[PDB]
Amino acid sequence: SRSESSIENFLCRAACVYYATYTNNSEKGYAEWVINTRQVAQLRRKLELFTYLRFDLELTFVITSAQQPSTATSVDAPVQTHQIMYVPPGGPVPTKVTDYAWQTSTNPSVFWTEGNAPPRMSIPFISIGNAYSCFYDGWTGVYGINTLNNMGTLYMRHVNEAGQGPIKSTVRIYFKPKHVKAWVPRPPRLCQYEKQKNVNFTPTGVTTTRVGITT
Amino acid sequence: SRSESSIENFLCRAACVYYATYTNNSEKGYAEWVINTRQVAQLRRKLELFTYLRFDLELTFVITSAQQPSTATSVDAPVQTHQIMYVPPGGPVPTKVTDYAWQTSTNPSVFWTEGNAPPRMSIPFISIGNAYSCFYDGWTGVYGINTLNNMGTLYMRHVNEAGQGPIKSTVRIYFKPKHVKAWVPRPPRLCQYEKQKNVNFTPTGVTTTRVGITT
Amino acid sequence: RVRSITLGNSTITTQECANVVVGYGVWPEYLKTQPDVATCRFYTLESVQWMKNSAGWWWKLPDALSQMGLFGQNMQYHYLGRTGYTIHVQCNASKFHQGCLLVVCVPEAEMGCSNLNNTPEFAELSGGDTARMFTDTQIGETNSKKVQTAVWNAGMGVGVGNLTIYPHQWINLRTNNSATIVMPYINSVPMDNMFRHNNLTLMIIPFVPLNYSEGSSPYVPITVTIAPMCAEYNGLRLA
Amino acid sequence: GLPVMTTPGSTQFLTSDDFQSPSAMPQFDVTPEMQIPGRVNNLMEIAEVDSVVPVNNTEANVNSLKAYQIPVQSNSDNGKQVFGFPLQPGANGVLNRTLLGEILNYYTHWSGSIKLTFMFCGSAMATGKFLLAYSPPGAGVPKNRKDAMLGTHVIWDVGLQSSCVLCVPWISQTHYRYVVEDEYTAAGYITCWYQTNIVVPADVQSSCDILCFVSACNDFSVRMLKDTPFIR
Amino acid sequence: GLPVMTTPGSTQFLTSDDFQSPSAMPQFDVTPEMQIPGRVNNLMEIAEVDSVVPVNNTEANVNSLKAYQIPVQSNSDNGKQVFGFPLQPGANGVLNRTLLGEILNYYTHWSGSIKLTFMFCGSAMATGKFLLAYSPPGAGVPKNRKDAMLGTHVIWDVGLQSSCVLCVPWISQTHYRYVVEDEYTAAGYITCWYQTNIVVPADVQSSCDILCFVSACNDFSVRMLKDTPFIR
Amino acid sequence: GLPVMTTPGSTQFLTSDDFQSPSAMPQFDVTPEMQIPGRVNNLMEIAEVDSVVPVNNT
Repeated sequence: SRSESSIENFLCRAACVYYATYTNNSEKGYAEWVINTRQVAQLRRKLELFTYLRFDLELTFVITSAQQPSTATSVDAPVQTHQIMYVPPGGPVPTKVTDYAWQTSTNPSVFWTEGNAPPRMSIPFISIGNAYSCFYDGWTGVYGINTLNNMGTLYMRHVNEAGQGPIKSTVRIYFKPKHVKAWVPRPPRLCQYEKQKNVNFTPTGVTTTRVGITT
Repeated sequence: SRSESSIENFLCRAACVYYATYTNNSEKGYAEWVINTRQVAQLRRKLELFTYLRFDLELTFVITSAQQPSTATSVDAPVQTHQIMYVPPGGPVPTKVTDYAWQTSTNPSVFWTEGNAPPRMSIPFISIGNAYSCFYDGWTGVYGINTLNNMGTLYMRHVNEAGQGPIKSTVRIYFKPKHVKAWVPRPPRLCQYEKQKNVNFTPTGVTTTRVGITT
Repeated sequence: RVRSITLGNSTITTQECANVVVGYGVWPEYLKTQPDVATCRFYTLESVQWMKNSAGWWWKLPDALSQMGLFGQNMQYHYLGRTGYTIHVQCNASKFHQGCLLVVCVPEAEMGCSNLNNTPEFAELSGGDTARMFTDTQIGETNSKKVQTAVWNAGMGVGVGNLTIYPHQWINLRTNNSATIVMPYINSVPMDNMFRHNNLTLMIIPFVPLNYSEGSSPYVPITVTIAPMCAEYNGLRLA
Repeated sequence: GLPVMTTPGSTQFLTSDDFQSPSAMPQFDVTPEMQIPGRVNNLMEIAEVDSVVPVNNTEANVNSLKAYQIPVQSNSDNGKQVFGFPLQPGANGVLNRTLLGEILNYYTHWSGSIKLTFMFCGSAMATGKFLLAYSPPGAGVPKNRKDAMLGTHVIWDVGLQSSCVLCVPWISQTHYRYVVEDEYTAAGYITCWYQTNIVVPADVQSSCDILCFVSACNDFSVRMLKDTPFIR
Repeated sequence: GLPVMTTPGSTQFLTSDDFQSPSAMPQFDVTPEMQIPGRVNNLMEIAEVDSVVPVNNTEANVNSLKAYQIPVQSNSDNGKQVFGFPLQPGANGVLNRTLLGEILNYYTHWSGSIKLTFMFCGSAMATGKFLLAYSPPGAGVPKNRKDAMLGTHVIWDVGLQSSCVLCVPWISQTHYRYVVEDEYTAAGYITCWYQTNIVVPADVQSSCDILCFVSACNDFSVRMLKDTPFIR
Repeated sequence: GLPVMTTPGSTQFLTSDDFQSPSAMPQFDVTPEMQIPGRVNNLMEIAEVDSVVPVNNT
C-alpha cells in the first residue's frame, strides 16, 4: 500500500497558514495576507523537497467574532457579514476599510455571514510560467526572488457598520494544494529556517552524535 | 427473525462514552479523551464477549453552551464556533488552548458552529495489527496492555476569543462501532469491573441463591 | 483397541476410538518464514496427582514448553514464531474411582490479581513445566502480586460453568479417561514473540470431586502430553 | 440552484440513524484482514453452546464448585425428589447466569426450546433409576414419584446410560416471542425423583453427583436488544 | 421543492474533507503544462536513492565531512571492530537524516528492507579482508570476530572488490508495517571486523576510509503521514 | 457540493404533510401479521350495515 506516499497524498492536506484579527471601529480594521507557501516551516519543508511545483489552491476561512467592551446600556448587534476579497497579481489593493479596491469587479470577493458553513474559494495555477519555483538561482536586482511566483493577496473586512459596541473578528486561513505535480527532487532542509524571504542558514551538524563509531 | 442477534445489530449502537466541560477564559479550557472502549461498563461487557474485534469508528459530538456570570453591563456574544481535533496515535498533543498542536495539518480537525446539526467524523481501523484485542495474556513491562490497541485522542476547544462574559461548554461524545467483526467468543463478565486498565476482580458468587435444591 | 502414535523419537499409546476435539474447526497450518520439524514430537510433562481436595491446574502454553529440547532452544534463538498444538490429557484411574474433569484450552487467558491495583507477576502467572493450581478459597487482598485463584471465577472474573464456550472436553471417570484437544494458532498478528506472550492456557478443573472408598488408591495421576504442530519462526539470513 | 425543501427532522441527531459520514482519515489504507479462527456471526451461536447449570444454588454453595453438583446418595425410603427448578431462562436464578441466560438477558423477547442434559458422575459400578419429569406451564409441580410418572417423564437408568438429553417444548400464548423477564406467570418445571435407590458394590462410594447442562435446541430467537441487568 | 433532510455534520468543516469548491477565477485559462524532466510521482522514489550514511557521528565530526568517513588502518592485533550501529531507520542517529530516514520520519508506520552499500576508498594497492556481520533483532551484538563469523556474515576482500552490497531482511512481529520510532525494542545490528590486517606496499598509505550508503531495497512502504520532528 | 436552493416552506411542519421519517427502532423486526377475521377497508362498509332507528324519540 504505497498509495499514501504519492505526491498528491503527501501535499494535499489543509493547513492553517495565516491568522489575523480586525475590529470594526478603526478605519484600519482589515486583515491582509500575501499568499505564499513560506509562511509555515512544516509546509515550506514539504514543498521544498522539489524544485518545480504546479498546483491549484483551495482556501477555507474560519471566521469568529468576540464582543469588545462598550458603555452602551444595551448591545443587540445583528448577525455579522464579512467580505473576503482575493486580489489577483497586479490588481488594486486597499489601504482602508472604505476604499475603492473593495468594489473592484475584477477582484473576486466572497460575502459570508456568521452562523453558516465557512466560506471556501479556489484559485487555479495563475503563473505566466509553466510551474512555480521553490528555488531560483538568479536575479530578477535581488537574488532568488522569481516574481513569477506571485499568487495574489487576500483581504478581509467587516461589511456591517459599527453598532453600539465594537466587534473584533479573527480569521484563520486554511491552505490546501490540489492536483499537485512536482519535479526535480531536492535534499530535505537540514538547517533551521532563518528568514522567510531567502534560504539563508546557520551551519549545523549533519546529524545527532553518539559516543563512538562502535556505539 | 434471528437478524437482531447478529454481531452488527448487537454492537452497532451509538452510546455516550464521554462527557466533559471547558470554559473559554482559563488557558486550560480544553477537553480531552483518549479513545478507549473500557470507559463504559455496558459497552465494555458487550465487547468483551469476544477476544478479537475489528470495526470502524463513527463519532457524533453534542456540544452545548451556558452563559457564566459576568459584571459587564450588557453581554451580546456572537455565535460560538468549536474545534474538535482528532490526534492519530503518535501525533502531537496540546497542553494549552493556544498550542501548536491545534494547527497540525496531519491532525484532522472539525470546525463547527452552534445552531447547526452536530458534527460527525469517522475513523477507520488504524491498528498495525490485524484486529483489536480485548484481552492480552502477556507483557509489552506491564501485564496485559497491548499498545497495538491505541485508537488516538480527541481534543475540543472554543475557537472564538472570550468576549465580555465567560462561556462554559459541555461536549457529549457518541461512539458507534461500524462493520464489526468478532472472533473467539468468551464467557460474559460475571464479577463487577474494578479498574478500567486491568481485568482485576473481587470473587463473587456464581449466581443468585435460593433456599434449597427443590426450591 | 489401542493405537500407537510415534512423533520424532517419542511414541505414546491412545485408545483407538478416542474422540478428538478440534479447537474451532480449523487444523493447525502454516502461514499462507522458517519452519522446524525436529520440534514435531510429544512432550510429556510431569504428571499431577488429582486428589479429593484438588481445585484445578493450569499451564500457559508457550511457557510450558520453554525448557523442553529444541522447542525451548528455538524459543530463545528466534525472536518471533507461531505454532499450533495438540494436547493429550490422560487419567489413570480404576473403575472404583469417581469424578468429572473439565479440560479446556482458553485463548488469551488474561488473569486478575489479588490486589486490585496491581498485576500478577510472571512466576505466579506461569510455572513453566510445573503446573499452577487453583484454590477453593479466595486469595486475600493483602497479597500484592498473586493471581486471584478462586476456582468458581477461573481467575478471569467469569462463571466457571461457562468455560465450555472455549474448546473443551469432559472427562467422566465412569465413561472415559482421556481428552484430546487440537488447538490452531490464534492471534491478532501473524507472528509473535513467544517469551512475552502466552497465546494459550490449558485448564483442568474438577467439577465433581474425586471420590473413592478406603483401600483404593488415594490419588489419580493426570498426564499432559503436548505436541507442537506446524511450528515456524523468523528467518535469520540476508536477502 | 436546484429547488429543495427541508422536511421535519432535517438537522436532528437520532442515535439510531444510519447515514454516510465523512472519514477523518481518508487515504490512510487499513491493515488487510487476516483469517482468525473462531469467527462469530450471531450471538445465537453462543446461545447454542452447552454450559453447566448451577442447580444447587444453596447460598453456602454459590461461592464454590458445589453450586453445579447435584447430590445423589442411597436413601432408606424411596421416591424423594432429587432436584427441581422452574423453566424460566433469564429470570429464575439457576439458568440466569448460564451462557444461554446471559444472551437472553440482553433482550426483552425470546422464542424457542430449551435443551437440558444431565450427566451422572458416579462410579462405573453404581446402578439406579431416576425419573425426570417435565411439568408444562399451568400444571403444578408433582408431589410424588407416582404423580411425576403419570405426567410427561423419562425413566433414566444410570447403569445403562451416563447422560440423558431432554428438549423442553416452546408452548407459549400463541405469542411466538415471549418476555425474557416475567411476572407471576405459568412457568413450567423440571424435576427428578428416585425411581430406585443407588445400588453399589462393596468398596464403592454410594454418594454421587449429577451435572446439568443447558442450551438452546430448536429455532431460538431474540428481539428488542436492551441493557443487561447484571452490570451495576 | 424536492424534500431533503440534513444529516449530522452538514455545515461542518472537516480539514480532511474532499468536496467540490467554487473557482474564484473561472474563465482565467491557465498556462499549458510543459514537459519538465524529473517528474516525481511518489516519495518512495526519493526513498530508493542511495545516500551517504554518517557512520562516524563522533560529535567532533558531525560538523565536517569526517562524519561519513569510517577509519581503517593497520593494527598490530587483529579482530577489532571497525564500526557498528543499530538498524533503526528513523530513530537512531546514523540513519536518521539520510534520504531514507527523512522520508521515513514523515510517517508513523513503515515496512520493507534496508540496502546497505560499503565502498572501500583506499589505494588500489591495499589488500585486506573485512567481516561484515548482521545480527537479527533479539540476538545481541557480536563481541568477537569468531562470534560474528558464526552468525550471518559476508567476508569482504577489498583486494578483489571495492564495494559490497547487503540487503538486510524485514523480519517484524508479523505486523507487515512497524513503527518508524521505537521504544527499547529488539533493534538488529550491522557490524564490521578486521578479518586480516591491511596489507600495503612500500610508499603506500596504510590508513584508508570506508563510505557507507543506505537505501530502500525491497517493497518499501509507509503509512499515516505526520509532522517531521526535525523542524522546530 | 451540488448547488441547491430552498423554496418557501422548507423547514415548516404542516400537520398534513406526507414525508419519509427516520425509524427510531431500525433492526427491530415486527411480529408477522396474522389473518384476523373481519378486516375493514372502508368506513362505508360500516355505513351499509342496517341498524335500528329510534323513531319514537319521546
